[PDB]
Amino acid sequence: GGIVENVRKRPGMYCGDVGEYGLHHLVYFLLDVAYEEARRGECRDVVLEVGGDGSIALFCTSRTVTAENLVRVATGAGFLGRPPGDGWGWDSMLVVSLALSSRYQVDIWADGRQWRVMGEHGHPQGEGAAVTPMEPMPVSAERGVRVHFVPDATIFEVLAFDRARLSRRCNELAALAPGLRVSFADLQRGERTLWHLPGGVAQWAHVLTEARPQLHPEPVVFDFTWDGLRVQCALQWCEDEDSTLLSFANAVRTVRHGAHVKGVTQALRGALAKLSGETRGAFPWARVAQGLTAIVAVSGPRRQMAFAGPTKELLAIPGLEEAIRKQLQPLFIELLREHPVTPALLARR
Repeated sequence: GGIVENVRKRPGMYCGDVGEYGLHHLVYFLLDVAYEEARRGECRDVVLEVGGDGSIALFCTSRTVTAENLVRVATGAGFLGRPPGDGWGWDSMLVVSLALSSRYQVDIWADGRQWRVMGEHGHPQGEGAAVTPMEPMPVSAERGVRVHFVPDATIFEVLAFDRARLSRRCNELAALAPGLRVSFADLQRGERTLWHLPGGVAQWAHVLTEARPQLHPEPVVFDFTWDGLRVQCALQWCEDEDSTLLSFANAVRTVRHGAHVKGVTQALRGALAKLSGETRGAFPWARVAQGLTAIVAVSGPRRQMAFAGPTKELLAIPGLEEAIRKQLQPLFIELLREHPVTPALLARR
């Protein structure tokens, strides 16, 4: 109606397609909402639940969420930056997941009380009603919000979720928002997995390499902020041929990397060049990266995330690459002096 009806009219323009990719995107949009709250230090717990009936529920704890916030965002408030503002799911793709459901239920707990908004065919039914008495919060906290929905069977071509890929996205979210508790509840299996990775992408890099021969017992790690932007990085060398480079901007992957990654690789190639008394060309990235599992994640206000084009596959934030290189190059130099891996890398020229 305005926004919900616009989304329902051309669903693939908003969720990518109406096959298996777009179906899974409805869930990823919810997880992205929880990420943005966690990124801002406003969410400590996230639970994703898949039922046998093809429904999906996400619960998040909070100290700030309100029912008025949810009712507004449910009809499109804040969607695509309009208007600029703040709130749970504000400037998110939440309204797409809701618009493209045949039914939904949203519960908001706050102040010892609970409010519930029902949805049908993408639209909230009125402004909701109290739940009295209050039903138990999935994870007890000052406040919380649950969004439960069923992808609309008249819209989507397939309705079955791949549990494995949803669990993997949850694992990534725990890594990208270190300290965030993220759970995946497979109700059918009577199974629930909890990830809590206080070591972040460093802890994740260890995981990704645990069955490989690691050349050092702890990943090389950095975590710093530049101009409001947090940069987190982990590097782990093993003695094999394969190379892995995963990069993210606000916890969405940048499959063609960009300024965040180039800052790091330029800093490392440059640290090696200096240590060996050689030139950067002596250390091409293809050589340096042999046996490397590296992860580079930048995060910050959504408006500050700028890409080279509409695919959003390549990050391009002016000044970021040089800011990272300047921060990391001297740290890599000192760090690598007495690091187990350096002679081997130095011998790669």
